[PDB]
Amino acid sequence: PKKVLTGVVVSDKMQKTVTVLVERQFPHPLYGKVIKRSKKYLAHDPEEKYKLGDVVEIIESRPISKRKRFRVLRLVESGRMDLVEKYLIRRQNYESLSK
Amino acid sequence: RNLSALKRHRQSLKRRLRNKAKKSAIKTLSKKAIQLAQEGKAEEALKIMRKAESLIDKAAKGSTLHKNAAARRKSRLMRKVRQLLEAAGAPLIGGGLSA
Amino acid sequence: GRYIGPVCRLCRREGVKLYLKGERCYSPKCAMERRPYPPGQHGQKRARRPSDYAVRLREKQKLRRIYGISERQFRNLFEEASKKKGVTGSVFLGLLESRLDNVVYRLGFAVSRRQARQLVRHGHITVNGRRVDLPSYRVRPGDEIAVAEKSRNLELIRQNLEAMKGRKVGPWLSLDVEGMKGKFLRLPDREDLALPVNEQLVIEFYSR
Amino acid sequence: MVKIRLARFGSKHNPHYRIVVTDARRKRDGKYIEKIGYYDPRKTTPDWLKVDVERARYWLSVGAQPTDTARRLLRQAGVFRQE
RNA sequence: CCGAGGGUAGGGCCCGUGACUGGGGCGAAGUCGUAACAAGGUAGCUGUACCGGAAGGUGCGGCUGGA
RNA sequence: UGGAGAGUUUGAUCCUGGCUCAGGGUGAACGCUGGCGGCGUGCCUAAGACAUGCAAGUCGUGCGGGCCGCGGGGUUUUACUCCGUGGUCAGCGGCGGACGGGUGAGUAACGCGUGGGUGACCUACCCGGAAGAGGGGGACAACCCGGGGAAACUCGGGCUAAUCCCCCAUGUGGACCCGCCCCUUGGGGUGUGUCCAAAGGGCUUUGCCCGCUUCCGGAUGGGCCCGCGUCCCAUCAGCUAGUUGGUGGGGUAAUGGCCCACCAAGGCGACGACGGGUAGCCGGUCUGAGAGGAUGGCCGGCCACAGGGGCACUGAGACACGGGCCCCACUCCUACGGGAGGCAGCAGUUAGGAAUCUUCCGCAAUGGGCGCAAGCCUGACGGAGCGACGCCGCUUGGAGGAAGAAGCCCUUCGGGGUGUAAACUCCUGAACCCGGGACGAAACCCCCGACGAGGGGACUGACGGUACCGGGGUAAUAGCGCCGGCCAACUCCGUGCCAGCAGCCGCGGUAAUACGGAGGGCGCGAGCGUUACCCGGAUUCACUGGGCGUAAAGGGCGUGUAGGCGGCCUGGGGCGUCCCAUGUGAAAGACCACGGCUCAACCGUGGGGGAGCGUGGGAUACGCUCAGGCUAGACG
Ligand SMILES: [Mg+2]
Ligand SMILES: [Mg+2]
Ligand SMILES: [Mg+2]
Ligand SMILES: [Mg+2]
Ligand SMILES: [Mg+2]
Ligand SMILES: [Mg+2]
Ligand SMILES: [Mg+2]
Ligand SMILES: [Mg+2]
Ligand SMILES: [Mg+2]
Ligand SMILES: [Mg+2]
Ligand SMILES: [Mg+2]
Ligand SMILES: [Mg+2]
Ligand SMILES: [Mg+2]
Ligand SMILES: [Mg+2]
Ligand SMILES: [Mg+2]
Ligand SMILES: [Mg+2]
Ligand SMILES: [Mg+2]
Ligand SMILES: [Mg+2]
Ligand SMILES: [Mg+2]
Ligand SMILES: [Mg+2]
Ligand SMILES: [Mg+2]
Ligand SMILES: [Mg+2]
Ligand SMILES: [Mg+2]
Ligand SMILES: [Mg+2]
Ligand SMILES: [Mg+2]
Ligand SMILES: [Mg+2]
Ligand SMILES: [Mg+2]
Ligand SMILES: [Mg+2]
Ligand SMILES: [Mg+2]
Ligand SMILES: [Mg+2]
Ligand SMILES: [Mg+2]
Ligand SMILES: [Mg+2]
Ligand SMILES: [Mg+2]
Ligand SMILES: [Mg+2]
Ligand SMILES: [Mg+2]
Ligand SMILES: [Mg+2]
Ligand SMILES: [Mg+2]
Ligand SMILES: [Mg+2]
Ligand SMILES: [Mg+2]
Ligand SMILES: [Mg+2]
Ligand SMILES: [Mg+2]
Ligand SMILES: [Mg+2]
Ligand SMILES: [Mg+2]
Ligand SMILES: [Mg+2]
Ligand SMILES: [Mg+2]
Ligand SMILES: [Mg+2]
Ligand SMILES: [Mg+2]
Ligand SMILES: [Mg+2]
Ligand SMILES: [Mg+2]
Ligand SMILES: [Mg+2]
Ligand SMILES: [Mg+2]
Ligand SMILES: [Mg+2]
Ligand SMILES: [Mg+2]
Ligand SMILES: [Mg+2]
Ligand SMILES: [Mg+2]
Ligand SMILES: [Mg+2]
Ligand SMILES: [Mg+2]
Ligand SMILES: [Mg+2]
Ligand SMILES: [Mg+2]
Ligand SMILES: [Mg+2]
Ligand SMILES: [Mg+2]
Ligand SMILES: [Mg+2]
Ligand SMILES: [Mg+2]
Ligand SMILES: [Mg+2]
Ligand SMILES: [Mg+2]
Ligand SMILES: [Mg+2]
Ligand SMILES: [Mg+2]
Ligand SMILES: [Mg+2]
Ligand SMILES: [Mg+2]
Ligand SMILES: [Mg+2]
Ligand SMILES: [Mg+2]
Ligand SMILES: [Mg+2]
Ligand SMILES: [Mg+2]
Ligand SMILES: [Mg+2]
Ligand SMILES: [Mg+2]
Ligand SMILES: [Mg+2]
Ligand SMILES: [Mg+2]
Ligand SMILES: [Mg+2]
Ligand SMILES: [Mg+2]
Ligand SMILES: [Mg+2]
Ligand SMILES: [Mg+2]
Ligand SMILES: [Mg+2]
Ligand SMILES: [Mg+2]
Ligand SMILES: [Mg+2]
Ligand SMILES: [Mg+2]
Ligand SMILES: [Mg+2]
Ligand SMILES: [Mg+2]
Ligand SMILES: [Mg+2]
Ligand SMILES: [Mg+2]
Ligand SMILES: [Mg+2]
Ligand SMILES: [Mg+2]
Ligand SMILES: [Zn+2]
Repeated sequence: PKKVLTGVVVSDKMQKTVTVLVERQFPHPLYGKVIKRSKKYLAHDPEEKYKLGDVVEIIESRPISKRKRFRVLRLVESGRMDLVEKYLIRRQNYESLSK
Repeated sequence: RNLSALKRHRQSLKRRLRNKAKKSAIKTLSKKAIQLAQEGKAEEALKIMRKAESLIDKAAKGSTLHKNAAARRKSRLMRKVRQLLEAAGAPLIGGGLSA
Repeated sequence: GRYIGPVCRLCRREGVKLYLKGERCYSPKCAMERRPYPPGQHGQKRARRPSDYAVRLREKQKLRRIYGISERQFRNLFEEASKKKGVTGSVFLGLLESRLDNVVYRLGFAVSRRQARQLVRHGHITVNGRRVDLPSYRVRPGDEIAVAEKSRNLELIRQNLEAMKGRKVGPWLSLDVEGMKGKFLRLPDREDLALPVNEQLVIEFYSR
Repeated sequence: MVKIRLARFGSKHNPHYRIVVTDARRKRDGKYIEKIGYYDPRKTTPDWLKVDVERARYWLSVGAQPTDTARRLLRQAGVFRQE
């Protein structure tokens, strides 16, 4: 079975490519707390109807390009902009951790 | 001091000289076929394609090429000859291209 | 290995006549009945207050030097006994009394465990047909510790079993003086055993 | 080829071969594919050779060349018989 | 065309070393004061500034782990 | 079936708190001592350099020859030796050199682990089945002739054969463009077109065997990809410009920026990017009560490397340990034009080191290659040797034996101690002596059978005349540490803050149970000690399992971004969670039974966990989120 991963897209601003943000959660191997370590996967969707804010599913596909090793499968939500703003502020947290 | 893998060294130089001759003939018949079909020619530019196709499938019959590399050679030669004869070709007397 | 030699010195030093010499330790010249105080230039002085380590070490020595086991052989027996499922001391004592030299001593082919050690090491004793030259040879429950043909007519085994004509071997053992053999029936316990050893202190010695 | 062969185990002068299926490439005690049987070449137990005859027949069905002695230890287990 | 390697020029990081010097530890019952702990013989400590062989002093303020 | 504490801050106590110690362990080393045997195990550093031998070959049943040894005339001498071949010596050709073996340098990564994907693939040899193998040629070594070169070798001319290469046809089939449905990211079915095969050899002959071609499926071996785990440093905070994406190509077996053109500004980053240090990873191993910490030796899997670096060729697979080419470093030959090398194979030498061995025997076994088979090769391996390096086993005697010798050490002068310890009495007899002496090995082969299954046959042991067994036979190595407490075991003498001890506390200044010696004792014993390293103690990084007033520790305080956490009733989902059968969790180890070596170490079998992770179903309290509501929180 191919890997099937839910996630919310956070970037679509390439050609034929969306960037989906899978947020897996798993117990700590030592302390056992449930933690949400996210991860950003590039995806492929040449019809390009998944704008910045949609929530898609992702199938493990043959490599479309280097790092672009996934495909969009299906939409399960419209614009979840309140979830994409979490990451879109989490990126903007990084100008202040400079020197 | 020596070993008689030197027989294999002098076999490999021979086989290099003996399959380079049926490897570079592929590339130059490819260039002739692509160029003559690019300049609006005809059956005169498909006889070159059947020539290169016979050369490829005679190359794959030994150790010069895989079957799969032979198929890729032909699938990126004669595909290009067909989309190059798209440009006002009309192969009435057409050889390797299947109508 | 055998530690050597002087053994009524260890009949002393722990205050209990753990019999090692044999008929000497039964006869009135044990030098433990004669002098119960430990060997040494001080010896018969005030008892130094036995520490918590000291009492466990003395009684672990009471368990060891009865059987004459070298310490790492003893400790490997213990770390087999702890893995072996059972009441740990009361399987450890049965494992100690299931050595071939100790089964030959309890069977009375020899007046002492060190004489029984010479008997089994010099190829006299047979276990289940053929001779076994090992004092550390365990005896499974239900096998016949016998005397072979080259040692059946021995004067030592003859005098030993002469002494054992009518003696009482254990309920986990048997005896046969007409064929000079004995079935090791089962393993013994401390309720079966005449040990001057609280086994529990030996168990507590090894979680140091 | 996927050979059935006798991968050695056991101490010095304590040979205990293990009739097993490996590739023809791997070393003697390599990662095998299936232990089809064991063979003490000393018969120190009464049950010194045991072979799973069904999986031996399967590995012969998908192509195997059991070697000069694995042929012997399958014949003495009754694998090449037709019944 | 790419190309290991060599060169040139300039970067970054790390290390050895460098006259001398700033401190630091640590010696032998050194010299020099007596700062602290007793209301340490000016209550102490700390911020900071200035000064002073030196502990330190004083100013402004705080604190009480001072009355 | 699982958990020990102690010494030390002070006059004394309690606390916090650190240091130290008893324990186990090792690729060990070092000191003293050292008898045997088995099993393992042995250059951790210079992945520094290598003498010497071997470590990779093999096939006349693929082919043509040179070469010598049995039989000799097509002619009135072998003598175009053609033959029947009988081997060696190369050569062509095929297969194997890509496995086996070695090492830890590199690599912080899809490398590894682990679970999947390969509608994006290969897979020689092997196996199932299909369909066959008809005609032609050709040069290329050997060889001969000639030349060059010191040598390495190299070149020119002429041959010549084959399972060498090429051409033509047959095309079951397969490939490719689209003849189009269908599976639905890039297929067997398809259809015209186009392209493509092939090889013979031995033999009892109007026979099989060994080969061969193409294709489909298998099995194994992989390639590549992805989720997840993968050290330390934030006093490394920004990094990246083929970087990120597209399109069109090129290459690859295949996806991919794997590489190239054009366009687009992207990709990554406090969930630690980038940079630096270190490091092979894992099964495991050690430790631990367990969680966890450490580690990756031997054995097994995988990657990487083969003097450093790059590169392709050949081939199924290599970007190749013992193939090539180049640069660089080094060595060696040179007649100075160039050559040759590659021990991180086994053994070995040197060098560094505290330290790590034999230039051993053998393919008898198992494995690997070639061969139809005999056979050949195999420093893989099977064994042996060396080294207490570890584990395990064994011996150095046993039974007597004195109110207790001598010697020695104390002594209160009475004696006590060494101590049944000794001598001696028996008697058992390791080593040693003699004879027998393997299991390790019945396969290959030969025959019946059928040129299968089954029956019968023989030959074949390095270890090794070893183990073991049968007989005889000598009483026949014990040392090392420690004795103030922790820590078991104490007196005397010599020493006099000296000499020295030490792990911490500390002893040592003239009565030292702490130093040096003797006696005695304790511990362990062919070992005992020391060192280094690791874990435990260390609940001293605290998840189980710590704290923060004064002991080390509250941020100066607020607002607040990320985050983390979240009131009550309701309902679905089933994401966390939990459950159930599986799939994997390799073997080896660990664990448990039960067996074989005289036991044990080891080793064999069986069984069970086995965290995880995928898959399918179920559970719905709790965590989740979407929907609905409430008012106890919060705000107005
Ligand atoms: Mg692309
Ligand atoms: Mg005696
Ligand atoms: Mg314990
Ligand atoms: Mg001075
Ligand atoms: Mg003075
Ligand atoms: Mg003052
Ligand atoms: Mg003062
Ligand atoms: Mg004052
Ligand atoms: Mg004042
Ligand atoms: Mg004051
Ligand atoms: Mg000044
Ligand atoms: Mg001051
Ligand atoms: Mg002033
Ligand atoms: Mg001030
Ligand atoms: Mg105290
Ligand atoms: Mg103090
Ligand atoms: Mg105290
Ligand atoms: Mg504390
Ligand atoms: Mg412990
Ligand atoms: Mg040593
Ligand atoms: Mg070596
Ligand atoms: Mg070296
Ligand atoms: Mg080297
Ligand atoms: Mg040789
Ligand atoms: Mg050849
Ligand atoms: Mg043949
Ligand atoms: Mg090795
Ligand atoms: Mg590395
Ligand atoms: Mg990094
Ligand atoms: Mg890095
Ligand atoms: Mg990774
Ligand atoms: Mg995998
Ligand atoms: Mg081939
Ligand atoms: Mg010539
Ligand atoms: Mg044809
Ligand atoms: Mg032909
Ligand atoms: Mg696979
Ligand atoms: Mg290829
Ligand atoms: Mg492609
Ligand atoms: Mg790239
Ligand atoms: Mg680096
Ligand atoms: Mg690791
Ligand atoms: Mg612990
Ligand atoms: Mg680990
Ligand atoms: Mg290995
Ligand atoms: Mg390299
Ligand atoms: Mg090199
Ligand atoms: Mg290289
Ligand atoms: Mg190739
Ligand atoms: Mg090679
Ligand atoms: Mg290799
Ligand atoms: Mg190469
Ligand atoms: Mg010259
Ligand atoms: Mg010159
Ligand atoms: Mg030359
Ligand atoms: Mg080499
Ligand atoms: Mg073989
Ligand atoms: Mg060997
Ligand atoms: Mg040894
Ligand atoms: Mg004696
Ligand atoms: Mg005397
Ligand atoms: Mg005798
Ligand atoms: Mg005698
Ligand atoms: Mg035989
Ligand atoms: Mg053979
Ligand atoms: Mg037969
Ligand atoms: Mg033969
Ligand atoms: Mg004898
Ligand atoms: Mg004591
Ligand atoms: Mg002096
Ligand atoms: Mg000392
Ligand atoms: Mg004096
Ligand atoms: Mg004195
Ligand atoms: Mg002393
Ligand atoms: Mg520690
Ligand atoms: Mg801990
Ligand atoms: Mg906690
Ligand atoms: Mg404080
Ligand atoms: Mg404080
Ligand atoms: Mg504070
Ligand atoms: Mg601050
Ligand atoms: Mg505050
Ligand atoms: Mg707030
Ligand atoms: Mg929030
Ligand atoms: Mg759930
Ligand atoms: Mg299962
Ligand atoms: Mg297992
Ligand atoms: Mg037995
Ligand atoms: Mg075993
Ligand atoms: Mg087993
Ligand atoms: Mg779990
Ligand atoms: Zn006694």
